Amino acid sequence: DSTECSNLLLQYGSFCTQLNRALTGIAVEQDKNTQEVFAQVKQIYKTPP
Amino acid sequence: DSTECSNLLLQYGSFCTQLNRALTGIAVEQDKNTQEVFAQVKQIYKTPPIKDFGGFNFSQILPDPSKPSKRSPIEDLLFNKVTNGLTVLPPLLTDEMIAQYTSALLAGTITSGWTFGAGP
Amino acid sequence: QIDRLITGRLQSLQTYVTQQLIRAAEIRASANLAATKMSECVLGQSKRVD
Amino acid sequence: SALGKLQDVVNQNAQALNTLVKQLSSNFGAISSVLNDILSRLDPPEAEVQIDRLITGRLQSLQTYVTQQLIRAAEIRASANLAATKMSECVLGQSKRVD
Amino acid sequence: TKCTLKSFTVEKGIYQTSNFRVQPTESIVRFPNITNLCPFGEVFNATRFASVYAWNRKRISNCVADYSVLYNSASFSTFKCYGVSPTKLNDLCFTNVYADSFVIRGDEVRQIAPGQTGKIADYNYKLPDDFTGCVIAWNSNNLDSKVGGNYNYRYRLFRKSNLKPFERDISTEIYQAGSTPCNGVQGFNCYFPLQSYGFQPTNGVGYQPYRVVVLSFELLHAPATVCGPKKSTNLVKNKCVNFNFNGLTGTGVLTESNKKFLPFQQFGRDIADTTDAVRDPQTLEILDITPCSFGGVSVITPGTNTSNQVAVLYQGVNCTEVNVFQTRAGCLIGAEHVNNSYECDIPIGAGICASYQSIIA
Amino acid sequence: QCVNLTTRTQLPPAYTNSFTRGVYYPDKVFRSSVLHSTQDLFLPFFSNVTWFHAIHKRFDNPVLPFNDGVYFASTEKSNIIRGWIFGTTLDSKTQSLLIVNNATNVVIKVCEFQFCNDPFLGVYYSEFRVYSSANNCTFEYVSQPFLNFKNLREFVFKNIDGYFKIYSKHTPINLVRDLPQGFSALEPLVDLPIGINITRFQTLLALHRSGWTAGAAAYYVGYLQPRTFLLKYNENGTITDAVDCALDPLSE
Ligand SMILES: *[C@@H]1O[C@H](CO)[C@@H](O[C@@H]2O[C@H](CO)[C@@H](O)[C@H](O)[C@H]2NC(C)=O)[C@H](O)[C@H]1NC(C)=O
Ligand SMILES: *[C@@H]1O[C@H](CO)[C@@H](O[C@@H]2O[C@H](CO)[C@@H](O)[C@H](O)[C@H]2NC(C)=O)[C@H](O)[C@H]1NC(C)=O
Ligand SMILES: *[C@@H]1O[C@H](CO)[C@@H](O)[C@H](O)[C@H]1NC(C)=O
Ligand SMILES: *[C@@H]1O[C@H](CO)[C@@H](O)[C@H](O)[C@H]1NC(C)=O
Ligand SMILES: *[C@@H]1O[C@H](CO)[C@@H](O)[C@H](O)[C@H]1NC(C)=O
Ligand SMILES: *[C@@H]1O[C@H](CO)[C@@H](O)[C@H](O)[C@H]1NC(C)=O
Ligand SMILES: *[C@@H]1O[C@H](CO)[C@@H](O)[C@H](O)[C@H]1NC(C)=O
Ligand SMILES: *[C@@H]1O[C@H](CO)[C@@H](O)[C@H](O)[C@H]1NC(C)=O
Ligand SMILES: *[C@@H]1O[C@H](CO)[C@@H](O)[C@H](O)[C@H]1NC(C)=O
Repeated sequence: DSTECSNLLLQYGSFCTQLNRALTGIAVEQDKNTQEVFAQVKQIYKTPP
Repeated sequence: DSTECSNLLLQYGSFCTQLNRALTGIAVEQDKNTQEVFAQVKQIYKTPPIKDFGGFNFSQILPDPSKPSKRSPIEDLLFNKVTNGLTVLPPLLTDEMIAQYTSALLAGTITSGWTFGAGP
Repeated sequence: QIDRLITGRLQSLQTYVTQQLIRAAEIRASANLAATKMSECVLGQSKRVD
Repeated sequence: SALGKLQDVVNQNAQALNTLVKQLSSNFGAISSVLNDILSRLDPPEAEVQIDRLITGRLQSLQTYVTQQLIRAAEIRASANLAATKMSECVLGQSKRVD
Repeated sequence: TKCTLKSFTVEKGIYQTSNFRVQPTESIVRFPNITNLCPFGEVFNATRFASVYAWNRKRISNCVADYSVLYNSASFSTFKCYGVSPTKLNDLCFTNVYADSFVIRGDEVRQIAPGQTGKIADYNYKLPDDFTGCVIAWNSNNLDSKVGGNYNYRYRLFRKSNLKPFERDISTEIYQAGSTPCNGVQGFNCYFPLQSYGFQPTNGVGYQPYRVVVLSFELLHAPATVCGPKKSTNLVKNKCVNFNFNGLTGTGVLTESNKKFLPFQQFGRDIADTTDAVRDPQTLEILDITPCSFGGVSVITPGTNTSNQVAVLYQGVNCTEVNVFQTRAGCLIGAEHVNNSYECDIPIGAGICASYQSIIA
Repeated sequence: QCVNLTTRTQLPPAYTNSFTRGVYYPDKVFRSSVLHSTQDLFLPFFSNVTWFHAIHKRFDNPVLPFNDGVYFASTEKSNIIRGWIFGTTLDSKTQSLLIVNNATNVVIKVCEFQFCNDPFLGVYYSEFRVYSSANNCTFEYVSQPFLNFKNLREFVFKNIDGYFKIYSKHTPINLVRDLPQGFSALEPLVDLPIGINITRFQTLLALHRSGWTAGAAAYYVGYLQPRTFLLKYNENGTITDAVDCALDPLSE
């Protein structure tokens, strides 16, 4: 919550944006991986009783 | 163009050489990738002038003679639908030669099936 | 002093994000392999040895 | 959005180039982001310090750009190896592999 | 190539050795056509200055300013400049100049600086921390001293709060240093805010009258008015020249531009945040600054076991700015172009390859 | 000479929507085909802009704050609005700014005017009663004339670092009563090196005489706040659209 720290951090530019974008890419990549692995059928089949 | 800046930059050593070497490796890797994907045949096959394939129509995937780019209508649509010390090196294979490679692959798989991939 | 703390924490965060990207590439390769096994071993019978 | 994968690669490369060019506009704590202004305004004892700050900022930016370029090169190499495998097995023959 | 690869034997292939960039030929300085000199004489050689609590600010614009007249003259004890070099001031252009003149004592001359404290800095004259300019202080014993005391120069001694930078305070209200109200009468714990220097010519060098002029230059985004005595040269186009347009320095090729500038606009800029267009100060002409031809030099060679012949490729450089053959990849020197097609031996790019049979492309 | 106007009708000032007006060029740099993000003193989109009338008996010359900056809109026909007054105390104690546009030219003067309680101009169907004195004058600037409701005048007045920036735009409209909904980027008109403290401002109107009659006019006062806009520059260097970064989550 330090405002002076954020004011000094603004001198370094858009590093925080790059880190957030990389983490967002990893986060959507995990969901894409699960979607490719498990969601290979569009019909939900059931066994007979 | 600052000489003083380059003199101060020389204190850090061969970082610039390392970055140029990495970018050169990436640049040759792209050409290697294009060679591996498209240049799998050493014969440039051509379709016969008469398109008698027993009712099968390949006009949308074969190259159009009327177009100067010698691309297929599908390939033409694909090309239409895709839109301070930095330099862009041109690729080793141009777009017309890549289209020629795809045309050779299409002619081989239409006229010869899978036989051209295993030999004559 | 805050500038020293900022550059140290920024270097740590960049290191963490870089190693997370490397692990993400490794997990993506493993997941592509798992999807290939899902398609070829579960949804069909595979002639590929081992 | 049929051709999203190629447009995604083109947009990522263009965005990386735009970010690398944009990083020249940052002064990184110096008085100015323009080297000519510093060289025309200041004596070499303090212009050396300002140029040193600009050099370390731009070098960090360039190393970062090369790092993501290498990661994207590895990803594109994996995709190209997959494409070569599909060209060999689906086009040049008939594949028994499901999907 | 042998020096670059750190080996005495070079294998067959293409190798990036160095980079090529065309040198600038001429230097073109374009300043506005002004001749009238702005009164540095009325700032510096005035008969009577003002006190530091009521420091005199003069606005300077639309002139040629010869700063080396002030620099090289052996009359100023202190000519100390912040944010700019004093020798380089002839080669710069500023939008406005503020000349702030006052009279202080010698020991207070140090207090005219950013990030300093004292009576003058807190209560009389405050400089901002981003100050760009010069502080010019010289002794004034014969002018500002008199036997029996010169009490006409006063400094503000008492104020409730410190001064903001470049804030002028001329109020005369009795300072309340206690709990009792003053009601405009000096007395116990109620003082006049202004205190006299009381200069005498027999005083020490610390208590000695120094006249101080502070020049502050507005380097902000605005049309430039104050410019140095550098003479304008004629405009040359379609070549690589160093240029100094109204104090904006660069290297490039100045050409005609179809960009319709609005009349208030001087510079132009793109998505890359680079000055690619400027307005001529004299002809009011908008000039496109295309940066000059550059690229990498690649040495195409076979193995040193085979031959020592080499060819050079200038990437992305046309052949007229450097066995000459123009390719899309760049200009190729030393390799003959043939009409026959062979398999690729050494890759050049854009469908072009090189081989040895002499070196053919 | 001063004249009290004692035939006014009491009415509270109105309020209306700013829509997407008040955007000006933030700097003197040409930009083409680009999207530029800038943080400056801007008028917020869809803000509450105060509406004042001149109709007959309405004559709105109140005392308004200046604050950080002032956006001034004018739905004008037949040239009633003539100028503005800027200052802090509006008397001879402090130094005040006069901007007038009479039948010939535009005059800017920085003097210690002893202003009247009701400063006004007059047209006879030859009357000027704004100040009673002007003793210490530092800045003078004579320039060209700047100027159903037929004309729309937008001005932006800012005072930063001793510089008074006036931005202007002239728009042909045919809307009867309110602000038209649209976008028009305000070009900078003049930069004045006045270097004075401004906290209060006054609008100057013109009377019509054969008492007095007020011609049909309406003006709008909005206040600038420090915020970020995303401006779009076309191929001709003209700002054609803008986004308020802090208005709503879509524009954010
Ligand atoms: C194969 O398909 C193409 C395209 O669908 C056919 O070309 C069309 O032919 C009809 C009649 O001659 C024309 O009216 C269309 O304008 C043609 N379309 C195009 C895109 O050329 C073609 O006739 C089909 N058959 C053969 C043997 O090529
Ligand atoms: C117009 O009206 C204003 C206010 O109604 C008058 O200002 C006042 O004038 C009286 C008489 O000189 C003073 O005692 C007050 O102090 C004034 N008020 C303020 C707030 O200063 C003004 O004089 C009138 N104009 C004329 C020409 O009579
Ligand atoms: C002031 O006058 C002296 C006269 O001897 C002259 O040499 C000097 O240059 C003058 N200073 C300025 C700033 O004109
Ligand atoms: C001086 O500059 C003006 C531009 O303000 C130009 O119109 C005029 O031709 C110039 N005169 C000379 C002699 O260069
Ligand atoms: C504008 O303000 C007035 C009172 O200050 C209020 O009654 C009115 O609803 C406001 N309008 C809008 C659109 O916020
Ligand atoms: C400007 O005027 C206001 C009121 O008139 C005052 O409170 C403020 O301190 C003044 N600012 C300066 C810098 O004089
Ligand atoms: C307009 O004002 C200027 C200066 O105030 C004056 O010289 C000029 O004569 C005026 N014109 C008219 C028509 O009043
Ligand atoms: C302002 O005017 C008054 C009266 O005309 C005068 O006494 C005073 O000295 C003037 N102030 C300045 C700074 O000239
Ligand atoms: C830009 O200007 C040209 C005139 O050269 C005009 O044809 C075009 O319509 C303009 N563009 C826009 C978006 O108004």
